[PDB]
Amino acid sequence: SPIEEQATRLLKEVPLIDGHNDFPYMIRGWFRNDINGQDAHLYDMPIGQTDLQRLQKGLLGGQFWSAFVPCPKNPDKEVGSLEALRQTLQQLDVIHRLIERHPTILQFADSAASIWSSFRAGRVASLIGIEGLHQIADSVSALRMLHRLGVRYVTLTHNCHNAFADAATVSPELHGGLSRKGERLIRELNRMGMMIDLSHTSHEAQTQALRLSRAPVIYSHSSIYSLRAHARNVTDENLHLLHRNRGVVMICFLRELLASEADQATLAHVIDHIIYAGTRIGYEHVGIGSDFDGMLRGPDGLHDVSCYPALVAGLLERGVSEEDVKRVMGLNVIRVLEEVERVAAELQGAGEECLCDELDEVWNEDIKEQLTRERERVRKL
Amino acid sequence: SPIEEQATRLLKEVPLIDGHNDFPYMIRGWFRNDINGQDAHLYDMPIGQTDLQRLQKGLLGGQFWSAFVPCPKNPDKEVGSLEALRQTLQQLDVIHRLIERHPTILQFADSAASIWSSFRAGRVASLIGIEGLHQIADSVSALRMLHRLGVRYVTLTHNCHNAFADAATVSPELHGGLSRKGERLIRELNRMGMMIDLSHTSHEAQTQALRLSRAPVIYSHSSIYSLRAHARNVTDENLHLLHRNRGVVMICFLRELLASEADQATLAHVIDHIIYAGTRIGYEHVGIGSDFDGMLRGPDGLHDVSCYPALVAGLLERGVSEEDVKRVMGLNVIRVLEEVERVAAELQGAGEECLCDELDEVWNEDIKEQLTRERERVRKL
Ligand SMILES: [Cl-]
Ligand SMILES: [Cl-]
Ligand SMILES: [Cl-]
Ligand SMILES: [Cl-]
Ligand SMILES: [Cl-]
Ligand SMILES: [Cl-]
Ligand SMILES: [Mn+2]
Ligand SMILES: [Mn+2]
Ligand SMILES: [Mn+2]
Ligand SMILES: [Mn+2]
Repeated sequence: SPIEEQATRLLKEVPLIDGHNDFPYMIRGWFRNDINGQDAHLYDMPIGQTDLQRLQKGLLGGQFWSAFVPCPKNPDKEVGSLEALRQTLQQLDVIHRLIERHPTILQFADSAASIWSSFRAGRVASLIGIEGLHQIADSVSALRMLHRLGVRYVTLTHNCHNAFADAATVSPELHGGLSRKGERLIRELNRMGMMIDLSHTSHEAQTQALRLSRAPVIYSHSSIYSLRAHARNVTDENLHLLHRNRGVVMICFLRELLASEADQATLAHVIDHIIYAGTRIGYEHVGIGSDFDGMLRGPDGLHDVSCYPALVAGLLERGVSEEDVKRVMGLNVIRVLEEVERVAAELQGAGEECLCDELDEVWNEDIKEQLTRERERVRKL
Repeated sequence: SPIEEQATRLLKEVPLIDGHNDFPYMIRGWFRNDINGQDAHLYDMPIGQTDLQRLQKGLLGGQFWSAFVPCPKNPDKEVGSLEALRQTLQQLDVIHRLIERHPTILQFADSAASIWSSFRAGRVASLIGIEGLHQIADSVSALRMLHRLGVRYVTLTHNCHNAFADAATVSPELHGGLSRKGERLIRELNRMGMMIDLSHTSHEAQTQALRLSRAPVIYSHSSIYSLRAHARNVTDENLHLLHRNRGVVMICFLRELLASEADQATLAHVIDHIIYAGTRIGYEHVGIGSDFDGMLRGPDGLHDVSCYPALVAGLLERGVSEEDVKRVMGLNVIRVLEEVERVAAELQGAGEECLCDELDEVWNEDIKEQLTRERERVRKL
């Protein structure tokens, strides 16, 4: 078919970069992060919507792999919060090991340049995002270390309120958008060069974040509220504020977010959502954010990671231009990452102060006096 | 003076690389890791044996900065262990910020090549080590992420027994050397390319580690048992096993480890310890491991980081050759790091299996059956 031949050409010319895939959590569920001698299964998985053979088959150019861990359920909130931090390091560890053990397929990327170099070499650009600020255990120091471990976006919440922002699905509201700590964290996220992800956050938290952020943000996996009213989808108000922000809405394949009856959801519905956003806020502010492996079953025609060529072909069939399809595929999210890094370099170049954690005093006045007395003795020498 | 002129030449030709300095913990004590607008104090500190002016003055070529946090004291052992992990990320964070905010003085290094490039550029090669396996919260995943954050040695214990090994200063013995987990961790440390540090560990733990390790190890800050009997010093038995291991003993300036009466300890005593080791196991297996800022007061003549030229001059005065002084200064620890990286590349190249954490099951049989049923449905399409 001419249209399928065109879709294949686009997928080789420009990387399709998906905003969110939970394959690392499936590895934790199935293998418990022990992938030694499991290549036969990693290439052909007995569960889930992602494996390394189907990943090649769908011609995906890049992927933000999710380092998600669940919201803490422990009655002791200090334990649960700290447990989430350790689990985050476990998920970052298995992602890095997955990439390093399969270097012909996957190549780690943390920038626009590293995405392109991976794509030129014929590998899936493998980026990392965490899904919720519960994962950092109220530590901005930990967050900067997660950035150093390769995390390039942070979803502000998952399905739980945290100290920084409100989640969409939980009620009643705690902060009513962002907290004062949340507002201050937006500045730090912009300064360090971390992409803000507004998926899973409340409508009011999106509005506040979209006005406050000095860099473009993303929705890593959210769809359109006007087509399907859901707390997880993006309102027309926030779509416009995303345009002013210069951000990108990466459209989700979650059936609940595409149709009132989940079993009615299709590839056509995903294309409707992409075209709605592209028509109203321009095709330079729309992306693809599957949420593959964050669901049991996908829409008809988008059952797994092998189905991306049907999405590219489907967009071309509806009359979206090649250049606009290339934008939706990956150029837009590359631009956002590039601009986030530019803003960070600008703010770091200007010598902006970093956000520090509130630490306990480890020395009393007796120890501090001993140290100052000792220093003075050394000055006498 | 001719000898001081010779010492200055050696310090410009070859980097003096110190094995252990706790300046990052002094920053946590004094500033609580908030160094914004504190450059005047960071260059001229009101406390401690390290600041950026005195660091330049002593002509130090490189430094393993300690990311130490105390042994957990919480009655709830799960909380205390997880707290230590978060505190470790705080200390790694402040070390990276200290380096990044002072790029004319400090440059991050994690390899032999990066040490030399830093030294050619006229900067202190800034490496990182953690002091105790209590810092990883029983997580090998976390340990691999610490390696990715720039940690290049791990002291197996501090002043507390952990799940892997026995500390020197604590009695009674728990494991009687290394545990079974400890033995297995030695293989993983060798595989990932992490230097094993045997300072603070028991004599029996040293003996077992020195026989088991496939890469050379270090003592980041330990002195000689035969000259001064202390649990923290290295016995003649372990000195010989260090020779077979190809490791390096980096001699400590702790007054308690140099003399029976601490107030009698001197620069001359440090030189006696270096010459003892150099005479008996060769000058290619001896280094300098101050432990500056791990003590209130240092020996007479080694009061702070500005005093390294007196140590180099003192060694030359005693009849140690230029080439052997250059070895003790830094070439030896560079060799150990280089060999640790070579062994890791060899084992990783051969496809050796990594040590994985014991994780809980997150899915029950009902969820796993749903996933396999779903996968089969996709295979039918
Ligand atoms: Cl290009
Ligand atoms: Cl699921
Ligand atoms: Cl704290
Ligand atoms: Cl060289
Ligand atoms: Cl102290
Ligand atoms: Cl666990
Ligand atoms: Mn997810
Ligand atoms: Mn999600
Ligand atoms: Mn120390
Ligand atoms: Mn110590």
